[PDB]
Amino acid sequence: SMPRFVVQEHHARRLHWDLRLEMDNVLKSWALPKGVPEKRGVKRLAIETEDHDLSYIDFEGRIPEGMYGAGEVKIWDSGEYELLERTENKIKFLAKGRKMNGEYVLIKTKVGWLLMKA
Ligand SMILES: [Zn+2]
Repeated sequence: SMPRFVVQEHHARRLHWDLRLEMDNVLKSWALPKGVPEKRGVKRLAIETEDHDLSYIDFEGRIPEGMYGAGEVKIWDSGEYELLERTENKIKFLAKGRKMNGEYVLIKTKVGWLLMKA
């Protein structure tokens, strides 16, 4: 297998959360400066970032200083997910995490991305 996701909490110069989905055989990734929306209605900024390799999904530890992405990475949540809709501008999925669960949607507009919870 079932596709999985991870939300990493990243203590970098700006403390943020990275949402990564196993998708297109890579980790499709977004930085969430204010984290995952925890209830319906909440609209959180999602910043599209570079694909990561699948093996990074279980990573925890310190990215060293002077490297792009420096800081401590921990797993904030993780689980399988079921993809429900996908186009170049919308990704809707059922998350099976311990914190992030139920349906969520990533949307792309001319100003970037947003993450919302059903
Ligand atoms: Zn990060």
